[PDB]
Amino acid sequence: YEPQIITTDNTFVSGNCDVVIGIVNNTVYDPLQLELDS
Amino acid sequence: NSIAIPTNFTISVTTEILPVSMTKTSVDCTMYICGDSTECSNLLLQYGSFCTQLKRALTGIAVEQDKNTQEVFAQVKQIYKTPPIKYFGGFNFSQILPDPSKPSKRSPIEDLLFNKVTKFNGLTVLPPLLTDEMIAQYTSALLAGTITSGWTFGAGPALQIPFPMQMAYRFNGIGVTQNVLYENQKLIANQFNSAIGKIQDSLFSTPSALGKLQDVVNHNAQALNTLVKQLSSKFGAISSVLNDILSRLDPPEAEVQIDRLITGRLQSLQTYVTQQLIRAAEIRASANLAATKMSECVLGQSKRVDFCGKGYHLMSFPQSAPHGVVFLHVTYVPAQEKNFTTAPAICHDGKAHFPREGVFVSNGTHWFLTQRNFYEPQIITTDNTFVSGNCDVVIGIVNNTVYDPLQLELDS
Amino acid sequence: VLPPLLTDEMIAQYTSALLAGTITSGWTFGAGPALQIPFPMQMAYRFNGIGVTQNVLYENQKLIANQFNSAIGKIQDSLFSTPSALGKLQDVVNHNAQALNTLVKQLSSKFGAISSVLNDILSRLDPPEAEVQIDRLITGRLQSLQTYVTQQLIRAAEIRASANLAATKMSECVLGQSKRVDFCGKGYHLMSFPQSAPHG
Amino acid sequence: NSIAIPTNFTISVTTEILPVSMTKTSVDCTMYICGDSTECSNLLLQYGSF
Amino acid sequence: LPFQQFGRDIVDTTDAVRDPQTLEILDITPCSFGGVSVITPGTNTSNQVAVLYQGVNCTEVSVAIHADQLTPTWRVYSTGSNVFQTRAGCLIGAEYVNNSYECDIPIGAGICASYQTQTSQSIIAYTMSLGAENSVAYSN
Ligand SMILES: *[C@@H]1O[C@H](CO)[C@@H](O[C@@H]2O[C@H](CO)[C@@H](O[C@@H]3O[C@H](CO)[C@@H](O)[C@H](O)[C@@H]3O)[C@H](O)[C@H]2NC(C)=O)[C@H](O)[C@H]1NC(C)=O
Ligand SMILES: *[C@@H]1O[C@H](CO)[C@@H](O[C@@H]2O[C@H](CO)[C@@H](O[C@@H]3O[C@H](CO)[C@@H](O)[C@H](O)[C@@H]3O)[C@H](O)[C@H]2NC(C)=O)[C@H](O)[C@H]1NC(C)=O
Ligand SMILES: *[C@@H]1O[C@H](CO)[C@@H](O[C@@H]2O[C@H](CO)[C@@H](O[C@@H]3O[C@H](CO)[C@@H](O)[C@H](O)[C@@H]3O)[C@H](O)[C@H]2NC(C)=O)[C@H](O)[C@H]1NC(C)=O
Ligand SMILES: *[C@@H]1O[C@H](CO)[C@@H](O[C@@H]2O[C@H](CO)[C@@H](O[C@@H]3O[C@H](CO)[C@@H](O)[C@H](O)[C@@H]3O)[C@H](O)[C@H]2NC(C)=O)[C@H](O)[C@H]1NC(C)=O
Ligand SMILES: *[C@@H]1O[C@H](CO)[C@@H](O[C@@H]2O[C@H](CO)[C@@H](O)[C@H](O)[C@H]2NC(C)=O)[C@H](O)[C@H]1NC(C)=O
Ligand SMILES: *[C@@H]1O[C@H](CO)[C@@H](O[C@@H]2O[C@H](CO)[C@@H](O)[C@H](O)[C@H]2NC(C)=O)[C@H](O)[C@H]1NC(C)=O
Ligand SMILES: *[C@@H]1O[C@H](CO)[C@@H](O[C@@H]2O[C@H](CO)[C@@H](O)[C@H](O)[C@H]2NC(C)=O)[C@H](O)[C@H]1NC(C)=O
Ligand SMILES: *[C@@H]1O[C@H](CO)[C@@H](O[C@@H]2O[C@H](CO)[C@@H](O)[C@H](O)[C@H]2NC(C)=O)[C@H](O)[C@H]1NC(C)=O
Ligand SMILES: *[C@@H]1O[C@H](CO)[C@@H](O)[C@H](O)[C@H]1NC(C)=O
Repeated sequence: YEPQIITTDNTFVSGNCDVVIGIVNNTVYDPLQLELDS
Repeated sequence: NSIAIPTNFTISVTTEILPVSMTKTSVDCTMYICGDSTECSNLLLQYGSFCTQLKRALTGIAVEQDKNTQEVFAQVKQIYKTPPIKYFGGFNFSQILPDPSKPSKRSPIEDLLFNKVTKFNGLTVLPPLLTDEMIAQYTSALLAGTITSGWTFGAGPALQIPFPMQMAYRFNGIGVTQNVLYENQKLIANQFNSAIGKIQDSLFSTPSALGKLQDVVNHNAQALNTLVKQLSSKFGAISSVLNDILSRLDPPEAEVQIDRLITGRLQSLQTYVTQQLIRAAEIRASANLAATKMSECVLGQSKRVDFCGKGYHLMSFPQSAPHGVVFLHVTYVPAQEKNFTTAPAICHDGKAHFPREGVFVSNGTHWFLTQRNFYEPQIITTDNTFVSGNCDVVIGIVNNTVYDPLQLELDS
Repeated sequence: VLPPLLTDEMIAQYTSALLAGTITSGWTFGAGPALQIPFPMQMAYRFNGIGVTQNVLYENQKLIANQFNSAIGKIQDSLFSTPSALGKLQDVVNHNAQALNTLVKQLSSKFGAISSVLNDILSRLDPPEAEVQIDRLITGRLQSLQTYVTQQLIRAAEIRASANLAATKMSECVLGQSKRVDFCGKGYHLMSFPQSAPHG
Repeated sequence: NSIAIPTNFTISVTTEILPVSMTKTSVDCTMYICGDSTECSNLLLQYGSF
Repeated sequence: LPFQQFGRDIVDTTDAVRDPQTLEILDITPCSFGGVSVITPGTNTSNQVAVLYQGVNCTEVSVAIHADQLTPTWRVYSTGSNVFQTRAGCLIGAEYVNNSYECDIPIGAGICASYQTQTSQSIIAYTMSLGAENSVAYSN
């Protein structure tokens, strides 16, 4: 156990949210976007 | 430049049948050779330790058979139980899990296996230390362990994991990403359930499927019937029955004929014991293989090709059988491949780009990066590839655009 | 002596099929359908297997191919030059030849009989005595056969263990890339190729 | 704090030799023990299934 | 058939005879026999032993003790509580308990014996334990 922030670097994207049976709603934190909007 | 990549897959479940133990026998050397004959016993005493050596060899075999059973099945520190709600992500394990309505508490497959596989002069048969119910309990514990805790079962405490996530791990372990399982979870569960039903019908229909265990039973039955049959032989004596020799002949002539029968009968016992020692060694080798298969196929995901069945190994389930173990090996088999054009690297601005995890493919007009064991084209980017060298040293490098996300942002 | 069911040509055909699959497909053929792949890419993935990146193979592809070809030539010269390299297979042949020679020589033994030849016993002794001398020879020859069969069963078990190891090695190192240390040669395993040999 | 790292490599090919099968034999028990002898064969019959 | 006088099994042992005077057919059952095993805690702990008569019913052993028929000349005193029927045979020198434990000295068919302190030490027999129970908290 070593919890990490869920980000766009630690995950990959494939498909939409309507296929995975157990998918949950949770913010994924993008590093580059946070700097660019700021 | 041509590579074939599967676009579909099959979930296949195969059956591996291994002997683990054999019938444990014991012989009363005096009753067999000189049954109810004082004179014969007194002549038999002149052969010394022959009986002791035969008894010791068979005792060692008898102990070995229980050791073999323990080594194959007694691999769990705790007896694990399944939940009362049998919903393992949509996978149906009802044919492998114990059926509580049967007094023997065997699974339907174990019950089938048990139904298909089918005191003499001084010979006995010893029971195993672990009864069929105890073996069934170990098998049930092994199934509950793998089904509810996956691979964590065999290397520390059991840690519960949702079954679809256990499968996602198992897919990742063979080079197939987690999304393949999750997007196709219903298809995978249906193929698994179908494969299990096919196995049940395959074992029911084919009478030779369990021949490996039936041969062990038949060979030991033949050895005992042969050993008893030899008592009717004469080996040159006037009669095979000792009372006729004592009745018809003067004591010293009876002693000569008795020594002749003693020699023939003790030679028959030495032949029997020698064959039992050779068979015991063969069974031990089989039991050692079964124990290895149990540890590497059931308590983990083996990466050994064709060790745990054909295809890429995902998981396995033990089932008990008379004198042995049957493994159901669940594997991933590539299917419905397509042939794509490939290249070892992409040339962009003079840099040579290589895949980090995959193979570059072309559909004839556009280049994509795909995972090797399942066609799933991705856009070739600077996150998926790495750069080493220029567009000169790599043989067969193809010119294509590699996308960089940050550079697109710089435009924003 | 009974012939094998598979001839040397049939074994060569199986070896050729395994080799063609390994060269043109890699382990995708061992696991199911044979999927063609360019050989340098098969090697690139084998390099990732040992833990070396793909660019090492591609930048050094000519060096790697030259070292491979040289190593194969060295193997041919090693087997040609050193007659003992295949002793393991010759020993099996020699022991079985010895067993049969021993088995036939025992027929000449008397085992305490007047004569080792049954026709001499029958020609020289009245049946009630001939039966005793014949029974003595029967015991001697029967014990010789039991000894031969027992030795053959022990040797058969040794050969079975060897065959099981050979099958395991072919399944894990020819139809795949093994991670078992020193299972298939010294060094980090890349690939292997079978060749047929008499009785092995 | 000292580590050695290879800067080059050698592709090596080695051999492994394994027996797979051995000569198959068959023995005519009666001819071996009692070849072309009726009296011996008849005595041999008294030894049973050997 | 009126012609036939006695019968044999598939291994040529005798299993039936025709009475020479009454012509009644009688079956011949071999007289009970088997091996004898002695369960010993070790002579550095206790001199009590248990005896297993392999492959027999405790009823035939009790009968063979009542009549002077059983071949071994030694006897193990029967207390009732120390006579336990196993599938392996009749154990007449250990008390059976319902408390399972790890197997110590195996007897067979799931039954093991061990030397333990009484609820003062004696040889007991029990069904061997396979392991602790652990229900896994599986959920979606
Ligand atoms: C990958 O392969 C699987 C397995 O072949 C494909 O699933 C299969 O799809 C066919 C056609 O949709 C199904 O056939 C239909 O079955 C129903 C059953 O009631 C029947 O009524 C229809 O008339 C038709 O025969 C087949 O059952 C189905 N197999 C499974 C196990 O679900 C899948 O579509 C393939 N995917 C790709 C992308 O190639
Ligand atoms: C898990 O799989 C088992 C089968 O492997 C499912 O049980 C099976 O369910 C079907 C439909 O309910 C049964 O078919 C029916 O059987 C009765 C028997 O009298 C027959 O009269 C009907 O006409 C029909 O054929 C099937 O027999 C039954 N098999 C067994 C062994 O129970 C089970 O429902 C599945 N569970 C889940 C949660 O999917
Ligand atoms: C190789 O794969 C690419 C990517 O799938 C193929 O190009 C893509 O083809 C689809 C149609 O099958 C295009 O989708 C269509 O785009 C138009 C845009 O106006 C839209 O109106 C349609 O409703 C539909 O969405 C897709 O845009 C196109 N992608 C690109 C980058 O052109 C390509 O044809 C494949 N080549 C071969 C030989 O298979
Ligand atoms: C890594 O080691 C390999 C050898 O294991 C090095 O390749 C070898 O380099 C030497 C000198 O550059 C070559 O020797 C030359 O061969 C030519 C052949 O025509 C000859 O004319 C020259 O006079 C000289 O003898 C050797 O052949 C070559 N071996 C191979 C298989 O190509 C490689 O350079 C080493 N790399 C590093 C970074 O150390
Ligand atoms: C995750 O968020 C999406 C919205 O981004 C949710 O989808 C909406 O759910 C409400 C529920 O009443 C519907 O009325 C909307 O029509 C849905 N919109 C879309 C676009 O689907 C989704 O339900 C959320 N999931 C969870 C588990 O909270
Ligand atoms: C990939 O693109 C580069 C340039 O972007 C090509 O380089 C040319 O190679 C030819 C080879 O004869 C030279 O004559 C040109 O002068 C090169 N141009 C430049 C700008 O360097 C390269 O050939 C392309 N590769 C393929 C396979 O099309
Ligand atoms: C000869 O054998 C017959 C039977 O085969 C004997 O007949 C039986 O003898 C018993 C003697 O107790 C009677 O109870 C039976 O009723 C007789 N049988 C019938 C049909 O009556 C006969 O006794 C024998 N005789 C001798 C001299 O041994
Ligand atoms: C996991 O989810 C499944 C549904 O996908 C649950 O099973 C359902 O349970 C309800 C009762 O609560 C039944 O009415 C449904 O028919 C069930 N569906 C199926 C497909 O069996 C299951 O109980 C959940 N597991 C846990 C531990 O909560
Ligand atoms: C022992 O004999 C009794 C006789 O009534 C019988 O009921 C019982 O089942 C027998 N037990 C065994 C194990 O044979």
